[PDB]
Order: sequence, then C-alpha cells, then structure tokens
Amino acid sequence: QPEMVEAVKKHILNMLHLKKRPDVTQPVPKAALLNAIRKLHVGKVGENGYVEIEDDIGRRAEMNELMEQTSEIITFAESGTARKTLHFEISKEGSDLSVVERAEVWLFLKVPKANRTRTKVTIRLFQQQKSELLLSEKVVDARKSTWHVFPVSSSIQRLLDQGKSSLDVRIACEQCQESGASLVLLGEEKEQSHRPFLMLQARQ
Amino acid sequence: QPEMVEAVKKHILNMLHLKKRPDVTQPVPKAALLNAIRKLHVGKVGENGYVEIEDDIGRRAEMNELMEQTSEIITFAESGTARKTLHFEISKEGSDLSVVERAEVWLFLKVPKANRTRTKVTIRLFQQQKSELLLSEKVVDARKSTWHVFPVSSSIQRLLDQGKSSLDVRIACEQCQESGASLVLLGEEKEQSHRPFLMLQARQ
Amino acid sequence: GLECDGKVNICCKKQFFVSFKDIGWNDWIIAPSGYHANYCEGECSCCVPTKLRPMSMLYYDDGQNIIKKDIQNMIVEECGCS
Amino acid sequence: GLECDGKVNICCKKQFFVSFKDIGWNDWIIAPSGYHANYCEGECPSLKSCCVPTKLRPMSMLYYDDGQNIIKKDIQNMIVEECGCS
Repeated sequence: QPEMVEAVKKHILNMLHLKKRPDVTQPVPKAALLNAIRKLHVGKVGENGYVEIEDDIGRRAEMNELMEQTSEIITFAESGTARKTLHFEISKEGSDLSVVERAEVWLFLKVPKANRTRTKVTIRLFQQQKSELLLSEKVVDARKSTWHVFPVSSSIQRLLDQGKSSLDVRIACEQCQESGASLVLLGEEKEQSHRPFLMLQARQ
Repeated sequence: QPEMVEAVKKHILNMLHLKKRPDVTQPVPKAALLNAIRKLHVGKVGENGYVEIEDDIGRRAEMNELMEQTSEIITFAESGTARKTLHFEISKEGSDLSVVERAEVWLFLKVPKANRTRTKVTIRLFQQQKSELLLSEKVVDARKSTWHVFPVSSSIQRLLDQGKSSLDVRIACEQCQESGASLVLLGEEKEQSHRPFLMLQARQ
Repeated sequence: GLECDGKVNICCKKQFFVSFKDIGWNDWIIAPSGYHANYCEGECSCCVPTKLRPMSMLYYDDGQNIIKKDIQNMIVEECGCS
Repeated sequence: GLECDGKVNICCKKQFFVSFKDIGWNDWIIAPSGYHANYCEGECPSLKSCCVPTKLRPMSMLYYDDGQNIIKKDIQNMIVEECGCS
C-alpha cells in the first residue's frame, strides 16, 4: 500500500515540476481565496466549502472523445421512380451507429418573386412503407427562396432500429404554386446547388 | 517508397472502419456538395477554392495543448512596511514561464453609502524601484462597493525579463475619502474576503 | 479497452483512486478532490498507455500563491499492447 | 521530444507528409488536403522500452463513402505528434 501511495506522490510532483511537496504554512483566509478564484473564473465554489475547477481541461478532453464517438452523415437525395418522391440510400456507416442524436431533411423552396401575399404554405413529408407515415408537417415562410429544415430524428432512429438503411420520401405542397413557389426535388442546371439532402448525426 | 505509401493507406482505412477504398463513381455536383456542407456548418469553402473542415477536432487539440503550456498564478498581497503599500511575492513557477499573456491587479473599493455625487475617482498604482514608475492610472466608478481591475501586463513582463519576482506597490487615491470610499489593502475581519491580489497568466 | 480485474494477465489497466485526504495533501491541493492513478501492467509489446486524458489542478505553491495548471497525459484512460 | 533527422539512432519521430493527390485519393477525400504520417522508429535501452508515441492528436476527415454519402468523422490518435521511450 505505502510504496504505491508514494509512487503517485512522486508522479504528481514531477508533472508540477516540483522537487518536493510544499512546506506547511498558514494559508490565506478562505473568504479571500474563494472570492478571488470566483472573480477570476478559475474555480467555482459550492456553499459550505466544496470547490470545483472552472474551465477544467479534463472536461474538454471528455468532450473531444464524445465527438470522436459521433459521426455526421450527409445523404443526398436520389430521384424517385414516382412523382414528387426522393430516394435516400444512407451510408453503411449508419450500421455502426446505434443512437440517433440528430436527423434533418433539407429542402430548398424557390421563390422567384418576393411576395408579401400568401406568406404561409404547408409542406408535408411522407415516408413510404408496406402505407405512408408522416415524417414532418411544417408551415414555412414563402417570402423568398430559402432553405427549410425538417426534423425527422425519431423516424430515422426508428428506421435504424429496424435495421433498414433506406428512406423513400413523398413531398406535398398544394399551396406552393399559387404562392409562386416550388420545392427543388431534382438538381436542375445551375439549380443543382439546391439538391435536397438528409443529414444524420449519430454516435456509438 | 511504395511500401510506405501503402502502409499509411491501410492505416487510414483501418481508422475509418473501411476494408477498402471506396469504388470510383460519379459524385454529386460540386455546387451541390459545397452548398450542403456550408449550410450544415461542417465545412468551409471560399473564393472558388478547396474546402477546409469547420469544427476541426485537430484544431481543438492544438488549442488544448496551448492551455497546457499556459499557467495561471494568483499572488496575494502581503502587507508592506510602508503606508498604502502592498508586497507581492510571485511564485517561483513564474520562472518556468517566459511570456506574459495577461497580468492584472485586483483591488476592492469599499463604498458603504451609494453616492450619486462624486462618481469618479482616480486610482494610481506605483511600482517602487532603485524611484517609482506608474503601474496603472485608472479613473473608476465610485457608486457602490465593487472590484476594480488594473492591467499591468507590460510591467510584469518587464519584471520577469529582469529576472525579478517581487513587486512593491504603492496605491494613491486622494478623492476616495470625500467620495465616502476606501480601497481595501488588508484583510479586515469580515472584510478579508476583499484582500487585494495579483493575477498572472503566462506561457512557455 | 481491457480492464484488469484480479486474476487476468493480459495487458489491461488497473484502477486505484487516490484521495488527497488520506495522503495528507488536501491542504495545499485545493482542487480536485483526488487523482485517478490508473496504470498499465501485463505482458505482451510493452503494454503502453494508448488513450491519455489531460487534468487541471488547483493548488498552493506558497502561502500566498495559487496555481491553475493543465497537465497533458496526466490520466491514463485506456491501454493495450504496443 | 526528439526529431529523427537522417543520421540518428535514438528513439525519435520521422515525419513525411502525404498528399491525397499524389496517391489517387483526392477524389473521395474531400478534406483535408493531406495526412501527416508521423511514426516512431528508434532504439531504447533495455521491463523493456518500445519507443512508443507519447503525444497524440485527433484528426477529422471529410470524405465520400458513396456517390451520395458524405461523412464527417473525428478519429482519435490519428496523428503522432511526439514520441519517447516507454
């Protein structure tokens, strides 16, 4: 027991570049100490005495290893065989990943003329099975051409649980045309920049 | 040459959990790729050029090793042998550190009654040698009891360059009393929480 | 990532935690409460630490000096054979 | 930290940089431009010492897994920054 306690003692001292443990003296008053470290944001203090190091570098390393476990996958839409449908072939990397942290579908709504009229349109995403379940129902801004994010974390999670890696999405937007707007489902020439895509971020 | 090029190839592939380099195909249009990674903030692209990874974890490790070389020193004032004077014995750890990044003197100005009159007082810090050079001249708020920070990075730098580790500070504040205010230069009991201190942050 | 538990002999990490109170160091070491002394032992090539984690300490260097330092490779998180 | 430079026998790191263009990998590897293939070779006196990497740095890559799949990954211990004896 003692030979090992002395082993880590010497180890700690070598990391601190100290030949020896500091000699015992009378420290500054605790109120003086706690107040100083609080104001400098080098340490946090909990009532009745407890002290935690603020800006712990160990928490940063614990954070760096976390994003080492998490992978981001960008899956571009492949054109479906049906009308207004997108096909998504998720990378096999998604098999290694068990827990979905975030999953988004990105659609670009093109609005050539900036309208003050008919600002709101309802866009729906349908996952097709065998049957169609509602991925997302979102009311969006139809003022100007912009991107629009659809949260589908629960569905992508459910999909990976079932061992599946494929998603077929039907998109509906009846009010789009009368708003003078259209969702880009296929990357046209110079409009290929607006090709729709799914984002998957999962870990472990 | 080739045996090594193939050696790192296999290493890269093992880290990515790939048995093999991806088969050659036709990728998504570059405009489509660049636009997606931009909006998701996974990658930066600028001026019709190559792509740099935003949120690079290697840039985070390069940051964590920086703060591993940077140390913070809190040096509490010791009561000087003279009137309105503080003595600072900077830790010997300051010898290992060459470059001063930040150095601050912290003084508590006690103001019992909140004045709306005489809001401004001029506080001066004098480093004493052999002769006094002006550490800091700061006009501060005299509304309420509060801390006040004095920037002395250049002086502490010059001090460490000269191989010295000691600082004697005379403090002057003529307008303080008529404002009903007094700088705390000592640990009064129940006021020891306001004991003045020097903060030093240096690297390498 | 192997964890030594008693009778295993392959290269893994032992895990004994040290509290500065039992050591007589809780007076000059303000924070943290203790150090994670994890070490690698066994026979392979050299049973070297493979995953290392930095650590921050808050301690008295003197009666009036406080140090905030960040040490690299302070804690051995995981090891295996080299 | 020791750096191998041509003639030397002690445990140090040699470092050569590999650009994915010269390798034929710059099509599926979007970023970065190249990999820092730093490895440890050398000799340590003999309980033996293996000349193991001592300081490691994680690295993130951006690459095509498929024609329509982009991967952003963060690998630990990808780059060997410094080595010494064990």
